[PDB]
Amino acid sequence: VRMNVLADALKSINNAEKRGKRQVLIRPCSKVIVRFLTVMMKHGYIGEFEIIDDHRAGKIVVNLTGRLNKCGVISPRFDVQLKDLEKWQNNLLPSRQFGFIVLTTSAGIMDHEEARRKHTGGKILGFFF
Amino acid sequence: QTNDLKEVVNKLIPDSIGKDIEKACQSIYPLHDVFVRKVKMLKKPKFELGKLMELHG
Amino acid sequence: PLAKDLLHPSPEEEKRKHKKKRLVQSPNSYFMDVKCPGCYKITTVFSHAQTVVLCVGCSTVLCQPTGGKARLTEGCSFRRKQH
Amino acid sequence: SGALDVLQMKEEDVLKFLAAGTHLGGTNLDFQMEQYIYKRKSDGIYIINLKRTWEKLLLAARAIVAIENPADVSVISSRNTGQRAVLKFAAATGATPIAGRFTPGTFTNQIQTAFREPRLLVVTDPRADHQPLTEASYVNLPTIALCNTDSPLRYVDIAIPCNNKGAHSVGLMWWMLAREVLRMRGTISREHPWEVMPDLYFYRDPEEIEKEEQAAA
Amino acid sequence: GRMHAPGKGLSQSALPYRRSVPTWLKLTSDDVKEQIYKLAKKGLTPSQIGVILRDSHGVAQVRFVTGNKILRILKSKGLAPDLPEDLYHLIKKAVAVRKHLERNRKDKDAKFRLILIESRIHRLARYYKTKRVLPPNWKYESSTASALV
RNA sequence: GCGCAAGACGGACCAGAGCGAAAGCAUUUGCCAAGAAUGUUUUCAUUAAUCAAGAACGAAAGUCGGAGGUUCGAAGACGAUCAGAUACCGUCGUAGUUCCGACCAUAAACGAUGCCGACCGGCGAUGCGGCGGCGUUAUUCCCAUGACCCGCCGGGCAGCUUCCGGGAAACCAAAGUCUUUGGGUUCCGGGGGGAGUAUGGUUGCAAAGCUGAAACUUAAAGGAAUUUGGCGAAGGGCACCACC
RNA sequence: CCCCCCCUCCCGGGAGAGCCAUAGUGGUCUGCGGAACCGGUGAGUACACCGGAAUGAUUUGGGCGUGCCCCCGCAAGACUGCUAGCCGAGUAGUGUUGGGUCGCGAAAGGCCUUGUGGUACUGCCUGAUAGGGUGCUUGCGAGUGCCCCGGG
Repeated sequence: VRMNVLADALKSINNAEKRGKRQVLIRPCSKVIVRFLTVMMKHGYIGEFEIIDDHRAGKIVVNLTGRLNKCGVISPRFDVQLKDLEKWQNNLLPSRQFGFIVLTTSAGIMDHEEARRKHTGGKILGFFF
Repeated sequence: QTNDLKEVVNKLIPDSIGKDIEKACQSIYPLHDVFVRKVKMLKKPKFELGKLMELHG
Repeated sequence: PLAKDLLHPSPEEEKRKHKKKRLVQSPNSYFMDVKCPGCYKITTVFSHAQTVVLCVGCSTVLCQPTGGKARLTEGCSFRRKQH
Repeated sequence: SGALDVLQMKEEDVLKFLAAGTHLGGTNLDFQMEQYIYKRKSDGIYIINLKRTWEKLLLAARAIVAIENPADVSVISSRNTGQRAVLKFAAATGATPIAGRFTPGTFTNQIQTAFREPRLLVVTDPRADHQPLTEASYVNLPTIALCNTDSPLRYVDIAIPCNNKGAHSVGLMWWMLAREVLRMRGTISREHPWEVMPDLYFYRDPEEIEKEEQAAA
Repeated sequence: GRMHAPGKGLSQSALPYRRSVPTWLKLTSDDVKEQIYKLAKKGLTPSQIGVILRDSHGVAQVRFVTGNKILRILKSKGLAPDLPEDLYHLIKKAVAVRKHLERNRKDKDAKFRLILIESRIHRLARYYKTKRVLPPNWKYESSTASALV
């Protein structure tokens, strides 16, 4: 059954990105999906999206732009420390000039550079470049 | 059940039973080729000459 | 089509799709008021009634249950309620 | 493309549409042709919207007049419906015509005598002329096609929705395409009717040719 | 899809977005409580009560016009049945299947369906044990199924 | 040609149609129990998915005990064929083929393709349920039901096309979303033989089923596709070194 | 004296449920104002007694499906059914698959204006010149022709 909503959302986003569509319909939303999409907005990979509020579980319509290569989700949520982040940087990113790792820290959902800036670590969520 | 052999053979010379079946079954599913294909005879009573000469004149 | 705006579609596309596949789920059923030609009691009958509802007085049968929408008897005119 | 007030479809053009049978199309509908269809009716005939046809015709005319070498537009028709129409179009606007038997190797084989290397391509049918469409893929060369309601859209760039089956409609499209290109170029004034006769672009069976020769002088 | 069937279904109710009482409805929540009590005194399940109210009395849900559901109201008044209705229906179906197998021993498919029904019964009874609706010493067996209705 | 008796089976209708978890299921009628999908503004509220141990079903053949044995027919008896023919072919023919009661759990049990869930092109049909709309018919009026016609929705057996994408290719709308490698979960394979063999355990009345090696030996064994060649393979033509 | 049919051609007359107009009528739908809005009474379809209430005095047709259903007066329109003098009469009979307010459908006899023009057709059966079957022609495929009667 449906067990990882975020993996399904990024899989649909990546599939419609490879297809070439301009709008993506994610059927189940979550707070984690909202924070992930906010990070992808603030780093300039996706456009301006919506939350379709119904009374069961909201839908999300994402305005796409042609700047996205791949969106992936690491399952399960492996706990990573600050000394173990560089291992993920070399075996997950395509380059050091770009690419970001979204990880769940206690200060909030954020990328790896802000995680190094606030001097904290957490659990893995995914990646985008 | 309301006829004996004479007028039911007279009814069997045309397909009047077939036309009645085709007319009655039109509301269920329309048929077009309905023919009485076989009539057998299981039991026969005692031989009476009078019905034979009434069946020949 | 390469570009389809799913934020607001045409209303006939919303009518055309399944009741769970819309942008916001809306049932295809409705409530309505019926009245007998002889007896004068306005009652509320569901569209997919799935049961035998009766008038207040037990004189005439309003509807028969079917697979989908209920079958109203002849002479019992109806109109849809809304607000 | 039709956004101005001088670029509106006038009174006589609608009459030519209704008399040439342009507004009605085929039976099947291609899923790329959902937007160029008004509605469907009885006996399985789709109605082509004439205003969107006008917009696409103005867009194709703009694309034709945008380049400054008239010999660099190549126009191909291999079906008998548009043999003389593309010849009159090439005589009017200065394009280069191909009328029947498009040899596979003009645009790609560089040592052939018929090695053609144009900049813009106009074809009269996307389905029957599948050979110039795939040959136009190996070079950076756009393609404008006169497309029906059931013609497949692949390797096309400006799709003009029309009835490409009758000879009257095809000749009418080629005549108004030449007219609009010459009006944008400045050879033809925009308000005086330069209309000679539209039947110079019309294809007919030869039985009608001896019929007209017998009935005429 | 289903639990003991290879098919997949998409036939279920779809509530509207508006959760407000319509203006044409003229039933105060005490009146529909009285009607629910009357239908429960007539001996009906809460599902059938909701069906009858929705078909005849014009209400959409009790929960949209009253702060409790039908079973919650029946438990507050104190006349709800001591056994859940779906588990009771499953026990009744299993009793009917076992009664069919008392005289027909060649029906292997009905034995397979009896195994499926008993598996569903045990699966629902485990959840009702963990939710503390059933006593912990409750157990579905054959001879226990005959005394219970 | 007219009748009697015995047993087996359900042609044509019968389809790239239906149902069932699979094996499988085709004369009519009656009884009993069960099930998928559709419809729902009904009810409970997370009760879910996959699965060591364990458990039900399971083609044909095979075993034990009865009733019955029409046709077909292992073993067998002959007659031809042939150098030989305890083979192909023909005539008989025992177990078996049929039903009941009790056993084994084996198939190329194959979609040679585990189950649940999501996403990514188009088209025409088909079986079910529901919805809408011009018209024809159950003889002329109305309504509902059957039968046609034009469409929509959901589930299912499938089909055509495709520079989506994948692959060694055959091909696949899944065998795709895979170095841009992580949705969840069960079983299973590490070159070819020895070998599903030895031994031990276990099940069975038996035949046999499950678990299951090692010594030794070997540089290949295999999969897809192209070219030639030869077919007691097919389709067209030719030759007195071929024939009539 | 080729004595029997039979097919076709030129023209005309009759029966039948074709179409376009014409006379008699009958229905469905349409807009305008119910002196202005909130409730109580006896079943409430048009109903009647009132209380609030608008301008000292006077007073505005209803129902509960809160928006179209009744009853009014006005104004003419779009569509359709029947008859081919009218009344008898939609009356018997007939009909079904399930109903209805029900299709098909007569004559006796009586009051006048004694009964409106053009255009076609018809294999046989069934239940209309419709519908659904199914033939004749030369073996095929496609055409013409196959009601009754009269002159050649």
